[PDB]
This record gives sequence, structure tokens and C-alpha cells, in this order.
Amino acid sequence: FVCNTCPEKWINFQRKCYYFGKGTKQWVHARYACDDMEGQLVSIHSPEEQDFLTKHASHTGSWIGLRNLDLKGEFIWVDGSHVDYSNWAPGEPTSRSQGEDCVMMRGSGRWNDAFCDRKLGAWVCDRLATCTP
Amino acid sequence: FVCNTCPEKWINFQRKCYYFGKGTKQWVHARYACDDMEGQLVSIHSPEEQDFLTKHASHTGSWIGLRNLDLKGEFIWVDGSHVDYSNWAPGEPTSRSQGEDCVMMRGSGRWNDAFCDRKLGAWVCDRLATCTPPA
Amino acid sequence: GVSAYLSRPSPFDLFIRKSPTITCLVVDLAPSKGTVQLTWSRASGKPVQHSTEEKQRNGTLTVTSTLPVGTRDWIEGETYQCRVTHPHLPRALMRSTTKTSGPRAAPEVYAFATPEWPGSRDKRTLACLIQNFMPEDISVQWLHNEVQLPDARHSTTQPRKTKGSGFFVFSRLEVTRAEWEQKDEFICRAVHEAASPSQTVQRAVSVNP
Amino acid sequence: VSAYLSRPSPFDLFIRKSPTITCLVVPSKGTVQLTWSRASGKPVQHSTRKEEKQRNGTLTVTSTLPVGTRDWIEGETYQCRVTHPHLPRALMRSTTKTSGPRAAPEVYAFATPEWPGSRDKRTLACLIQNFMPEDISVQWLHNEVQLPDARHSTTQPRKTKGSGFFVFSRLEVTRAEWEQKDEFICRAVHEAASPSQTVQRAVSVNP
Ligand SMILES: [Ca+2]
Ligand SMILES: [Ca+2]
Repeated sequence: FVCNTCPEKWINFQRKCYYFGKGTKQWVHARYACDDMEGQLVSIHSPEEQDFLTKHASHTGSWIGLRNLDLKGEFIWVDGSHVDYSNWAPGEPTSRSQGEDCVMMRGSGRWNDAFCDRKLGAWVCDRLATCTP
Repeated sequence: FVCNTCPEKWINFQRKCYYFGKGTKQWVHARYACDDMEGQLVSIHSPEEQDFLTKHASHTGSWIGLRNLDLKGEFIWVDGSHVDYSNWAPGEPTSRSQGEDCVMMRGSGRWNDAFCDRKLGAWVCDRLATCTPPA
Repeated sequence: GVSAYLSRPSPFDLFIRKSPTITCLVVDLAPSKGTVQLTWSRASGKPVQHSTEEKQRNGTLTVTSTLPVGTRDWIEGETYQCRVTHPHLPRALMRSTTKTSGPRAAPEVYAFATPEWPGSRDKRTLACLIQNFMPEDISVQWLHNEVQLPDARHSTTQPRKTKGSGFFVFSRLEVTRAEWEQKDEFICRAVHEAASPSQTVQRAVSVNP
Repeated sequence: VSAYLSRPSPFDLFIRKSPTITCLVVPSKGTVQLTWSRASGKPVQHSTRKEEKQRNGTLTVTSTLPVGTRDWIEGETYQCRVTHPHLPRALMRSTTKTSGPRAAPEVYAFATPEWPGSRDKRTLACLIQNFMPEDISVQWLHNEVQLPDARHSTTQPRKTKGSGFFVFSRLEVTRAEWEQKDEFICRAVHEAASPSQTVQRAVSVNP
């Protein structure tokens, strides 16, 4: 097999498809968006995967698929995976509250915890790339 | 020097004048009335004084000048004087509260503690009677 | 929409300070460019004494008139009325106040102190529970060096009913180590109608005695 | 006619994992219509209506909507709309998670000294303070079993001298409870309380 096929308007990278949505939305409204698009908020696991995203990330900042169940204190990707690869901007996560149980990605590709009721102009979705036989 | 002069509408008894007012009044409103008539609510001190009042006492009931500063728990006449003479009806004072820091007089002349915001149709004032130089 | 309030005097002002005042508070939920006219009147028709406005932090005007009353006058059962000449309600406001007439009960005083919480070595919080009293009118005070702590320093709840007939409040007071390392005794005072003698019940309270 | 909208109880949310919010409105031809809507526009679950006449000729009607655990925590805004014959311009109430700093509650629990003339009963007290946000659940325990809510009474959260909030809870207790098992637990469910959103103090009558 070979996996790099994406449905229209989706950008490919490795075995996954990525949609870079734009529009003033809260974190959970940004989560909804991705569901409706049959993907999910993005889950970053490799430095290369982040490097890709850094190039397409809006300057305004972007919503990523990382937060916690509170009944944690520990961040977890919307796909269920834990944090293996991390790209925290310095002094972040400022978490432990504060609050900021949702993580955003800067222009720089760096992550910072911001409050979830804050509205940001971009979010990144992901889904599994499809394959050519 | 003899004391029995009363101003009009005042009935005398011994050395004091007595006015037997009528009209629905609360106790404190009953108090005001007597001040405005330059007396005070009645202060009963002698069983003879009580006998006299019993015969003029409204059968509906009357307000008398007995209550407490609260910061007491003990009743005191409006003149300042303590209770020497008492004419308590059976069961009364029901005070210690209850309530009923005001003392009212029944038709029978007997005393009972009723609430102060309660309204009664009669009240009794007193003042010192005035006197007459000897000749 | 618009409401107004008229509050009895403070057991402290009445029974101890012997100069009680009532306050008529009117909360305007949107102030218009007119005046409010708070008028005072006694139910007897006797003369009222001369009585004593603010922008809140949400554009609502709060104006309060403090009428000083007679000590005896109040305790005996005089009804006081508040007549507020508003430029926006078809007719006037008639708020009326009098001595709450019925059963008494002396308040139960309890004073505790909080155990030490790590990282707050320099401060503790003293609690006072005042309960099983009636009527709800009660004054709650904290003492030190046999002078009274100012009002702001502590915080006391509105009297709620107890499971039985009484009422209860809690008072909460944060204290600095400077304070208890001067005299380690703090008095929780409650001035209540029914409390004898001298209308006072108080408990004393020590940070680790 | 006022209108209100209350957040879920941190107990329903964090422990019971089935939070509910309620729209309370405090009366003539009762064509009242409580409407529920999500700020996302997603479908809301079915809510429980109940109307009641109060002991002063006022109608008190409440709608209780159950929400998603995750959906609530993550910041969804829920709304309540009302249209009515004795109402001029429809009331529109909204509720969302209070997004701010967090502080875990300090719990302390007392039993009151013996009062002359009152032997077989005591009063337990519980001070829960320095927490935020104000949303907090208070409960009392005895022998594995959680005491009924009516049994105790807990204050509306007031601000502390610092940044936090405090509540007091008051609990009257019988001799047979404490002689059986002389231990009573004061439990706080709060957002910031770790681990598993619980702070509690145990207190004995004369320990
Ligand atoms: Ca930060
Ligand atoms: Ca009686």
C-alpha cells in the first residue's frame, strides 16, 4: 500500500490529512468543526509533524487538539493519545491553573495553554490519509 | 395644702388625676396620647388606686403604663417606678416571652401581658393632681 | 423594573450604642436624569428627626437615607415609613418598618479557630457560630486588646432559619500572627434582644492554647 | 418576572458524571415556553419541566437540562429562552463554564461544645474556604452513607479577604448517630480539588 490520498481542500503529510480552518471559534467550537468534517482536532506526535504544521500555522494563532479531563491535571490529545512529543513555548504550560486547560499553537508553531472561552481565528484538524492499492 | 384639683375631663382620685381615653390604639400610640395631654400612662401603686380604676375600666380592655426596657426583662411603670403593687390575672404575666412586653388591663381590672403592636379600644392616663393653699 | 428597602436598626446601635438608626435603601436598576425624594414619616404622626447617594460599579445608582430613631420609641413599637418620590413608577413607594413582635430566644455563642495550613504560617481564620436565637435581628463583633476590630475585618452571613425555631449566623475572621502574638485571645460578641444581662453573649478563642 | 440559569453541581459533573443545569423562572394564562439551545447550534438533550405554585400566589417553573460532561467542561454555552402572555420582551438566559483561576478548597470541620439543656444533640460545623470558582458541592457523611441534603444547610459562596471564596455548612446530629460511630465527614467536591475532585474533613463529637 501507499497512503497520501486526502479528500478535497485537505493537505497531506505522511500518512495523515490536515485541514487548516479559519474563523473566530472557541476551542470546543473548534473541536465541533473537525467532527463535522469527519476528522478531529490535530494531534502532534513527531517533530516533523510539528515542522509541517509550523509552516501552515496562521499568525494569529491556532487551536490544537490538546486539553485535559480535569479529572487528570494532565493534558491528553482528542484522539486519546498522551503527550509523547511536546512543543511548549518557554514558561509554558503556565497550567496547574490559572486554568487554560486548552492548548493553542502560535504563529511560531510553539504551544501555550490559553483559556478555553477565548476565541481564536484558526484551528487545525486531522484525519487518516487514504491509500492507493 | 390639699390635692384634688383636676383640669377638665380628668376625674380625680386621692392626689392624682385620671383620664380614661378611648379609640383603637397600640400601646406606644397609647403612650403618645398621654404625653400630648401632659400626663403619662397610668402607674398603679395602691390596691385602692386599682379599685377606683376597675370601676371606670373599659370592658373591652385598657392599655396601662407598664412595660420593660427589654434590657431588663422586668416590667417598669412609665414614671420610672418599679412594681410594688400588682394585679396579675391567672396565668399572667405569660412573659419571658412570648412576647407581650406591654401590660393591658381587662374589664375585671386584672392585668395580662399582650403584644405591643396589638390594638385596644381604651387606655388610661394619669398626672399629678394640683393642690390648694390652707385658710 | 425597580425595588427599595427599609432596614431595622442594629441591635448594637439600639441596645448598647443607644442611638439606633434605620436606613431606607433604594436600588435603581437604571438611573434616570432625575431626583429620588426619600420622605420620612411616623405612623403616630409624630415628627421624624433629620435624616442622612452613590454610583455603583455597574451604572446603577444606590441612594440610602439614614434616619436616626428614638431608642425607647422603637422598642415600644413605633412604625416608621419611607416614602420615595420616584420619577418612573406611576406612583410612590411606601416602605414601612416596626419592631418584630413575638417569641424570644437568647443566642448560643461558639468560637473556633482553624488548624494550621501549611504555607500560611503567618495567618489563621477564626470562626464564630451564633445560633438558636430569635428574632433574626442580631449584631456580631470581634474584639482584641479589649478594643473592637473594625467591621470590614470579618464577614458574617445573613441569618438563616435553623431546623427548629431559631436562626443562625457564622462570622469568619482572618488574623495575622502579629495579632495573636500580642494577646492570643479573640472575643466573638453577639448583641441580641434576648441576651441577658446587658443584651450580650460572647465567647473567647485562642490560636493553639 | 425575573429569570435565572444555574450551573451544574460539581458533584454531578465530576463524580456522578451526569451534570444537569436548571433554568428557574419566578402569573395568569400559562402559555409558558422554556426553549433550550446550544451556542454551537448542536442538538440539546431532552429536559425535565416542572411547574409549581408557591406559597404566595407566584408560579415557579423550572426546566432541568442534562448536558455532556466533556461538552460542559470544554466550554459549551447553553441558553434558555422564554415567551409569555404576561411578559413584554422575551427573557434570554445563558450559562457557561466560569473560565478563570483555580484554587482548591481548605476544609475544616467542628462539632459544637455541649449546651446546657441539650444533651442528646450537637451541631456540627464545616468551613470550606479559599477556593475558586465559587461552584462547589458540600456533603456530610456517616457509616459509608451520605447524609440527605435537607439535613444540612450550606451558605451561598461569599468572597474571602484574599482571592478565594468561603462557604459554611451546618449540621445537627443525634446521640445515636455518634455513639454508634462517632465520625462525621464533611466532603467538598470542587473543580480544583486533587486528586479526583475531593477534599474532606472528618470530625468527632468530643474526640
Ligand atoms: Ca500562559
Ligand atoms: Ca398573654
